[PDB]
Amino acid sequence: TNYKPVANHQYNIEYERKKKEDGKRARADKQHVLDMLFSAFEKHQYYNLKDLVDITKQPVVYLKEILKEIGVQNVKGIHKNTWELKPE
Amino acid sequence: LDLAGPLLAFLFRGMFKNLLKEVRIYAQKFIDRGKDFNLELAIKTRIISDGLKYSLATGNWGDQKKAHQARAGVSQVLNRLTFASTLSHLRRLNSPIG
Amino acid sequence: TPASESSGIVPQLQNIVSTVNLGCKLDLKTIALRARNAEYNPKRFAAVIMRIREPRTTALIFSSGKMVCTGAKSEEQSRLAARKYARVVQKLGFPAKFLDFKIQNMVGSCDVKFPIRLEGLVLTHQQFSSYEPELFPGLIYRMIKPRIVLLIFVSGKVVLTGAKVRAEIYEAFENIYPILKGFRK
Amino acid sequence: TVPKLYRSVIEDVINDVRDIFLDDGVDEQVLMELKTLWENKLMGQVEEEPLNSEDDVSDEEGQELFDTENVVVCQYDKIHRSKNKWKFHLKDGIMNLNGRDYIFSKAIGDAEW
Amino acid sequence: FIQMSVQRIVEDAPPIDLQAEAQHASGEVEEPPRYLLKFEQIYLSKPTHWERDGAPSPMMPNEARLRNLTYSAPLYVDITKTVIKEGEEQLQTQHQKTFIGKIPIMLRSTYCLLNGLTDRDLCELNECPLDPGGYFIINGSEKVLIA
Amino acid sequence: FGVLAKIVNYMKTRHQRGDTHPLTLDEILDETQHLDIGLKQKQWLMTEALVNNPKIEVIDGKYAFKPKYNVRDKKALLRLLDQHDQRGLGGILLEDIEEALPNSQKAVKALGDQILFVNR
Amino acid sequence: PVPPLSVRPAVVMQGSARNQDDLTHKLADIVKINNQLRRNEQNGAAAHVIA
Amino acid sequence: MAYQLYRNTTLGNSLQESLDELIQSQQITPQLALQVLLQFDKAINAALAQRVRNRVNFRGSLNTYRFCDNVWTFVLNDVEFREVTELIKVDKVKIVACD
Amino acid sequence: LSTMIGKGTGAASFDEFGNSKYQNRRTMSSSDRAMMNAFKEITTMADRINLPRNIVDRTNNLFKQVYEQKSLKGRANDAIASACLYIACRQEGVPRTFKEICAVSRISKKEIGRCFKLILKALETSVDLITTGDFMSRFCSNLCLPKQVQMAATHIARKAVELDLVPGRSPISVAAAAIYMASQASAEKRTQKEIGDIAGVADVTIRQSYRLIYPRAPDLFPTDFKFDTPVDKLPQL
Repeated sequence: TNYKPVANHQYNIEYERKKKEDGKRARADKQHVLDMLFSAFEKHQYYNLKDLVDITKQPVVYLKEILKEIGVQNVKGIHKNTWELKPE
Repeated sequence: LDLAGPLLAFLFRGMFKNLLKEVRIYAQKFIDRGKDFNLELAIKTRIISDGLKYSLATGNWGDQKKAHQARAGVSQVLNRLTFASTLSHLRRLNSPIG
Repeated sequence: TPASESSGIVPQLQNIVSTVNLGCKLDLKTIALRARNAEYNPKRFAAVIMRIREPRTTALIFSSGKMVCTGAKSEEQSRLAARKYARVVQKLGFPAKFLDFKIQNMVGSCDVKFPIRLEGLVLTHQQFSSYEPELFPGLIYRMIKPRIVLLIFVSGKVVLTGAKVRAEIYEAFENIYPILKGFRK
Repeated sequence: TVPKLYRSVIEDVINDVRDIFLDDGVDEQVLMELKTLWENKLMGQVEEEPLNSEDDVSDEEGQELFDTENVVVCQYDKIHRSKNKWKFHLKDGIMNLNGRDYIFSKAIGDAEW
Repeated sequence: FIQMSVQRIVEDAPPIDLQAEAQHASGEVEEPPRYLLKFEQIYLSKPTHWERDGAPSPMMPNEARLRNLTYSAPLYVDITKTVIKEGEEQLQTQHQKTFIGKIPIMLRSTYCLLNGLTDRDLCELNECPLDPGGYFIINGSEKVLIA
Repeated sequence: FGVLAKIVNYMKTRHQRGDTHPLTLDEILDETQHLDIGLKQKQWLMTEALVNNPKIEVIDGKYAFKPKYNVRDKKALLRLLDQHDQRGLGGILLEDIEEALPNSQKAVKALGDQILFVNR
Repeated sequence: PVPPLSVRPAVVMQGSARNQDDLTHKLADIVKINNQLRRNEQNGAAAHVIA
Repeated sequence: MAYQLYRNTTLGNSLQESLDELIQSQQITPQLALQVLLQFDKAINAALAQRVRNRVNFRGSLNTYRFCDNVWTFVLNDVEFREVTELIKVDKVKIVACD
Repeated sequence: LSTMIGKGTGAASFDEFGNSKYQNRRTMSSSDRAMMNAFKEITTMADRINLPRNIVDRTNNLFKQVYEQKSLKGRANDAIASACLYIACRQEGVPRTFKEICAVSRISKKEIGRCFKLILKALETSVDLITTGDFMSRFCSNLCLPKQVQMAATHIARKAVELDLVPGRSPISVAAAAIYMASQASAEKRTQKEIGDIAGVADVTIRQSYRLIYPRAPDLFPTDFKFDTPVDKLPQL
């Protein structure tokens, strides 16, 4: 009925991965992050915020703080939301 | 005639499939998060353990909630009154009816 | 006091934790880049790490301008280290201040040099003691006199923490010593 | 042995930029001139901040200005420290010591500060 | 039912595979990981009981009735984990033998403890040699199925 | 595309600094150091991007700031509001602050003149 | 009309009151969803969800 | 992506100086010189991975250190480079490391 | 609270055009629906190591106290549930090692332990101290060791701790080395690796603990025991 380690072997693998570089994010340099948003706007008019944090590697509260500053939002159906850099 | 085997085969089959779905739900939620799979952690042993056990006890057949009213006396407490009631009761057989 | 001449040994200070606020916003990146004997890992942490050779110590300086200085074996060395750090920061052209220098934690240790009975100690002080060999090989005593935490070991070694002034260590130790002597194997 | 490696590198770089030179329409004589040049080159105050009473914690302005440092360029595998005890796991390295040329595929070290 | 049917059922045809979603908006460089689960031979241990101490021991039907236990036995299965992701790896496979549940034993069948014993052992165990068996013991109750 | 959003951000910053005076595309590209963004990008910016935006103020042969080409009068239309059969438009404070000046200076006089604030 | 307790007499059956009759269980939904329907309507409501 | 750091090398600088001459003579473009540097970078990275096979173990005193943008920069004094079949002592060395 | 509905009689039950017979049921206790989910995890885990319902009921009860206090709301229910299982098992006089509870839980040994100390303070309560006797049974039984070996093992364990031969050691390691000694003196010799695999302890931890007790091995056995091998012929590791 199985040996009892200190944690799951793989859990430790998960810990090791978390414990490799990735974790904290690069909130510094707004301009490069601004450029990245502009670059997002180079491919398509709107995106999911889940995708926006994935492509930027930044914290949500901050990505929101920026998106409040330079853009707007647009939701559809059941709280399905996309953001856009005010296309004109 | 559905004896012990055809009757049990039914009950255990439904439960093992129920357990197969439970491992799938568990493995799916983990894998959404990512990387830490444990097979032993996923199995809710109680699905088989309690499921056969409850049905053999109450008499209520099939899984609960929905269909169950189909069969009620598939199980009984063995009548130990004489030696013959035991022997006779073990060999009794029943037709489902109105 | 007579009760403090048996252990008359009086515990030795090993570590002090202090903080100080420079009172000004700082560019950690530039600081870290310019300074020698310094480390900054922004992708894994949010502050710059600094070390001097002298009273062998280390300090951590934050973007807010607050910093924490550790490693001194004395308040003088803590005042000495904080000032030395605040100096090099001044030397970075930033308006470094010595304002709000304060001791936050002190650690002490000593050796009573006798085998200790631990089942009794946990029995007699179940409302305070806790000893779990499965977690950590050493009994943890949470005193509320000068609200102090102690680590008591079978060897006789003792560590004390949670203090901000030396008197609390002697008081915590003067208090606990009779009990320890009374549980001597 | 290693001058050979630099030779290997000479062959690989020159060959891999031949086509690029060609794509620019530049003549192979310039490329040969490049190689020849390259080969020849190869050989309050009283309480708020009375800090000046602590001046100079430092022992020197710098060391890299002296150019007394034979240079080393390398990738790292692991960096470790335990107080004054530092541990280094380095890899894929190019050394130049007192004008002499050195290399390593892996290097492991320990050092005290 | 044991010698055939419970084997037949896990040896069905529903090997499950699971592929989490990847390249979530961006991506490129392979690997939406993929996992497959397979089931093998099934094992059934003679009917055991675990005390609150945690130590298992053999049960005997007379005990099962007095203390109101359920006379069941623990069931184990061989499970396999199998990764032939999109390319990087395929052979990493591991076999396990895992407890999945407890099935009630019919009394005096070949899986009961009573099935081999003579008249002397059964008199010894406190079970009547003349008892026909063939019925389950559930929470201390004799429960017989009806054809 | 992304350079046009950098131009709109610079023009928005010019109003936030205090100014709505019209400039050529060249004076914008020089102050934003996009003068060498490429002649093709400058041409597409001039003859499609500053043409596809209907909110740009065209004045003095030049382009000016930015969300309104008209009705930037920076005060409430009291005259329409006099007409109880047609009076109207309350709006969002953010558009009015965006329009020209901070609310507070105008508001001190307005708290005893016409304005009512609702926390909607 | 809400039947008085004598019509729904706390089935009891051991327990410590756990015998809050089943008609009471039906009444507890009726007040719950009605409490919810009155409060839903007090605020804003889509025409179909109130329906 | 391979690291530009080896462009800092004396060898790499000797290359850049050769290129600057060709640029001074205007026989090639600066952009082309930059392209030769990229190829040399890839080539020297490939060469290190494929050819180099020797290893060295070392001990010494640490004088000063730096860490920024995933790049470690040290300066050690009284260092001793030891190879399985060689010995090199040095008064001081600068070590730049990235990965 | 209340009731629920389902099915449809198979007659009218409109989806009218779409496929939704009459109406779907509704959730009712979402606010506390994670207390019931805690109980589901407690029972599942519990069955993996096959405790009686009485332990499981106290574990269930401990949790409800900690939850209502809200003093520990910041940590995962599965961490708090795993600690309850650990406390409950120890208070009931049948202690389980953290390594054991970690095996069945999805929470790491470190976090169950940290939660455990915090709950003791949270419920303003304390627990009994574990002894070697509490594990001697489970271990000797799972290795199919005769009752007689277990009895010796208990004695050896008990005597050793009385003699203070192991000043700073976990009771589990001491138990494990005692069992090994007993088993190597028995006919049913088991490897260090098997014991280590069951107790969770490293086989080197057994090696040290066995090395420390070995010099007094003759004096520790009970007089009733009959050797299979002389102690002058008991191997060293």
